[PDB]
Amino acid sequence: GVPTYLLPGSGQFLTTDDHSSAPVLPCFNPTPEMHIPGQVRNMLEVIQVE
Amino acid sequence: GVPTYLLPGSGQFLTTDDHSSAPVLPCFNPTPEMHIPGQVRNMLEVIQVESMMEINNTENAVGMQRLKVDISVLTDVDQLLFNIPLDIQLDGPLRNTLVGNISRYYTHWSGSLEMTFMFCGSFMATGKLILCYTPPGGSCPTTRETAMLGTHIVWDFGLQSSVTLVIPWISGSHYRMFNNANVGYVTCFMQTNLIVPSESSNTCSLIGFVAAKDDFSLRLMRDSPDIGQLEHLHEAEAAYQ
Amino acid sequence: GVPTYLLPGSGQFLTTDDHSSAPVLPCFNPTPEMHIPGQVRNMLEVIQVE
Amino acid sequence: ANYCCAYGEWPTDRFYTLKSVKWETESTGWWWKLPDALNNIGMFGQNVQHHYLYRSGFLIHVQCNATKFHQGALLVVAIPEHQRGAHNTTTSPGFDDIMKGEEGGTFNHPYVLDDGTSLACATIFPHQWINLRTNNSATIVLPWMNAAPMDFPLRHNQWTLAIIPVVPLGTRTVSSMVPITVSIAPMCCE
Amino acid sequence: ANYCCAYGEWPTDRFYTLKSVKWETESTGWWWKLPDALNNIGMFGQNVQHHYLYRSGFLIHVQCNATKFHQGALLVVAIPEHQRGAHNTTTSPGFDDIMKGEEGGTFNHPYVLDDGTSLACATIFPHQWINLRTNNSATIVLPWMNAAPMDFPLRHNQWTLAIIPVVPLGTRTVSSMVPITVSIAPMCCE
Amino acid sequence: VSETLVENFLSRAALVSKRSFEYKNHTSSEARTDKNFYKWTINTKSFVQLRRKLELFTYLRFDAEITILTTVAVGSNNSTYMGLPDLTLQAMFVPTGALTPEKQDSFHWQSGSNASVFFKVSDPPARMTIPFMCINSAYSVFYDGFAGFEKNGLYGINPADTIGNLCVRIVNEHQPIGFTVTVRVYMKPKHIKAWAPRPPRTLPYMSIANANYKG
Amino acid sequence: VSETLVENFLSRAALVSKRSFEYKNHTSSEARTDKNFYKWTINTKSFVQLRRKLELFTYLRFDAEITILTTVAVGSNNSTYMGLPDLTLQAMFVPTGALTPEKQDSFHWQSGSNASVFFKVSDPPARMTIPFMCINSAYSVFYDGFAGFEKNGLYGINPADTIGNLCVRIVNEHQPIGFTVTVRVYMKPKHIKAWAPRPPRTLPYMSIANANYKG
Repeated sequence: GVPTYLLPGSGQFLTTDDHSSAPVLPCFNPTPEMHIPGQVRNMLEVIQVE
Repeated sequence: GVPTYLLPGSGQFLTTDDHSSAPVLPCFNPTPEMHIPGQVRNMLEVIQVESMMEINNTENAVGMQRLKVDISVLTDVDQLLFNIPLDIQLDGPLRNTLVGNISRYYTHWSGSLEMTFMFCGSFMATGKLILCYTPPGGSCPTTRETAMLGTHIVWDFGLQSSVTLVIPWISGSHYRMFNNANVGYVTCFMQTNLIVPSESSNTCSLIGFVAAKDDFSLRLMRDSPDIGQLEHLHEAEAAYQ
Repeated sequence: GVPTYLLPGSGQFLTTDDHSSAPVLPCFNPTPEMHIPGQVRNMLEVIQVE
Repeated sequence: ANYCCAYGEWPTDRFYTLKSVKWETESTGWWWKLPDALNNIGMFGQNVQHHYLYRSGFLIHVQCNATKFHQGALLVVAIPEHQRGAHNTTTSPGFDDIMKGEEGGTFNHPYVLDDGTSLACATIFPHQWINLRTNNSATIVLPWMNAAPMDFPLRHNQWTLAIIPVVPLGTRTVSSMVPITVSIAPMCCE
Repeated sequence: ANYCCAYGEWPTDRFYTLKSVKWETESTGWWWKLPDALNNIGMFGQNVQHHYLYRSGFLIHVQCNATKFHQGALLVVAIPEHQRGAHNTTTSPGFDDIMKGEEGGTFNHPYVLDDGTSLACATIFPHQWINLRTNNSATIVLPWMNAAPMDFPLRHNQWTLAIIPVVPLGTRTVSSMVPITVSIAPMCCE
Repeated sequence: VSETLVENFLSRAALVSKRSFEYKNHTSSEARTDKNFYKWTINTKSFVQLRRKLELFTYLRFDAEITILTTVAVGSNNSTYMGLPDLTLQAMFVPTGALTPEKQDSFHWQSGSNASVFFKVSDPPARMTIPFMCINSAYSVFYDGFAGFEKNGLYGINPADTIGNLCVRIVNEHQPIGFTVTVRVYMKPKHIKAWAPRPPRTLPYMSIANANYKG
Repeated sequence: VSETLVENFLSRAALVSKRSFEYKNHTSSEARTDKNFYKWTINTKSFVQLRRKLELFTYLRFDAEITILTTVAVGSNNSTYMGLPDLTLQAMFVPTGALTPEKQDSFHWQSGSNASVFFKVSDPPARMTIPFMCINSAYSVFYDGFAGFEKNGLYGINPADTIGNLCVRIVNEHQPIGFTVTVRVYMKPKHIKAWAPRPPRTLPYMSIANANYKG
């Protein structure tokens, strides 16, 4: 066994953290994505349109 | 000591996760496995085996009579023999088959089907049948010449006892699965009369099979509703007091 | 800190698991073992005696 | 002649020929449990009741004798571990109605295979089709088919050969009869 | 002549010319849903109701016929998945008021695009400007624009071509009229 | 420039649904479908903030991460404080094309095919990641089409998408003392891809199913 | 194509057994074999869903992972809520050929050979993996044979297989207040190998030991 101790702030919900979570359907294969024209990757490209 | 903190969702039972658990008997050695013929590794191999269709869709037909349609000498030409809607999840000829039974365990199905029809008349029986395929975006044909306009096969069972029809690739998920079944039909018409020798029987029967091609796909496994629903069984409580 | 979550079956006593435990007397040195004739390493050797 | 190796596995030559059965227009089907069928005949039966042990495959040949004016289709299917069931009761089938010997039994409900499954899906098992207008014989080669490496022939039937007329026999006369001959040849019998 | 490839994607030649609309000083705008507009005309419509399936792009040409004494500005914008909305009720728009066919419809509130969004920001969509003092024609090339690889032409309109006069038509006379001609050429129609 | 990416712009946890329900000895038919459980179809067009943020694009493709926060309290004070007994809750994700429970003791709660999570009140909030559940390559935020093949279909409702239905119940058989439990559901889209940006909404929304505008 | 593998098709946790039992000061002979404990022979042919799914094959070889979920509640409300005292439960896996307990205080509970797990109610559910326990190379879903050598043997019952028996009791000596505890057992087969696929069942089951059909 690995000896561990709990740091302050354990068991808290931050609503901003990015932690991997358990997949609800591990065996399900999502539909493959196709090329859809007009992809937005950054919102700065939106405001550059007059 | 390693400093750790507990993430949200710790100590929860997911019923779907795959985590290694503690062996109950670590020292026990299970019986070594031998080679048993007939191993199944993927369930797609099951649906690729042809199974008989309940072609005789008449309501009064029960049991064995549902597996064959009878062609008699008195049957008129240009008469519809059977129609097979192409929706495995739908209750019809494809329902009580391997493909339908396995597909009802999943939500989204896609692929192409293959149908085989076998004529089981006498050796000298002769005649011609028209097997027409109707695409999902169309109406089921009602007359022989209307059926002849579309994709069709003129089957002479006096020469060939078996004919194979390949249904093109179809995605049942997109084609109206509770979008709130006209997914395609296969119909047979009597092109000519049935001619038999005087010593043979006046009635002949047809047997149909259905199988899934290697391009079939199943996704989003669910609970099959055709089990007969959960009723408590006999000797259940007494088995594990 | 290492983000961790507790799996089902944590804090349970199995009576069959093999986990290292804390030595009660870490500084104590046990008596060295000598060669004693008649060592048994497997119980199959016992049943092979008539 | 065009044999069928069950599950694509190929594991003597006595070919014990059972008494021929009569295929009528109203026949439902016939079945034989393979270890039990030969348990009382020939060197196979003598060795079976001499020893407590048995291990071998099987070779099945089914032949029909009919003219070109006869019609009908047979499903010759070998069902592994065909655990039968009763029709309208909760009690298990008995020894008398399970072990029929070389005489064999008949299907009460061929539609459900006397099991509660479907006959339409029985083609998943090793099988051959006998369509009287094209062929009159079927040959199936059966592998060991047992979880254990060893078996007791007097208590467990590993295979069940079933012959079921899917399309009833027919001719001009309302009454028809066509003999069906079954020959079983155990291979490497123990 | 100076075409506009929508979203920088370049995916026959019949150029179905719809009946010209009359641009008046009080016109609010016109719109056509592209799959629906050609659903009842030409080989495109015949194939569309022959098959259950359709997949193709589009080519749009809009032209105005005006003299040098006319003034006005048009916004020729192709809106993908232009889901319209009602004005003073909670009920969804109906089939009759959504599928207008080749006749098309008119904007009730061009300021909000009949959607509740803003016309001022409609330039984010593929668009061209028709300023009568500089040009009188606009050409837009439209890609596939569908989430699925396949689509039903009779139930889903992928594109909506909208022509909205931002600056009203004007001349010395209080009444003005300038014809507007719309030509749609589906490419690789299925 | 990283803060203004689409992933950072849209991947913020939000209270998509909050619904309390009583559970006191509901042997009788009081509050059908609310006896000891609640259900919520997973739709993103519920809160106006998320509606306006998501409706800036035509097509979206994301995985929804759901965290469930549950609190228990009582205002009756029929006895001493006595603390709050630890209750175990079951949250089952019922995807489209599957049967959802209609009562707290329905056999659908033990389906074995629908993914389910069992958690206690004293435990940290339960988290699950629902994958991209759509027959198409992307969700349709706006759908210029009709669902059904008949003309009676609804405008704007894609029969695709339809992420699924989420049901939460109290596993414990009804204890002698009733209680009010409030379940808060937070959804945070992940691995977001967006296409075809659209003008922002300017008029107040009139319905959750229509693009109707007031004015 | 991975979702439709046999391992994914069959390896889904399912509520194989659920059985509550009271424990209130059972010094008397009330509810023999149900005083403070329950036993359950580990058989997979208990729920019709799992029956139909497993009976698609003739031979199976898998390891069963068991998770036990326990909840405690009371409807008497003889006093204040006062919470629920933390009880320790013992789950002992008794394999075939071993003696199973007949009472809560039987000496079999401290055998030292049967594997046992001690867990608390407030703890997460206990998990244990039962290995492939069969004298043969695979379980026999269908057995065309008789168990005993005498003709009185039962048809379809393989004297092999017989994974074992699972017994659960409350370790704590009976506290002054009685309680109702419900134990839910979830079994998830792992490392599954299947042979000789069979036609699906079409008629409703008539018994847990027979292949009898109605009709």
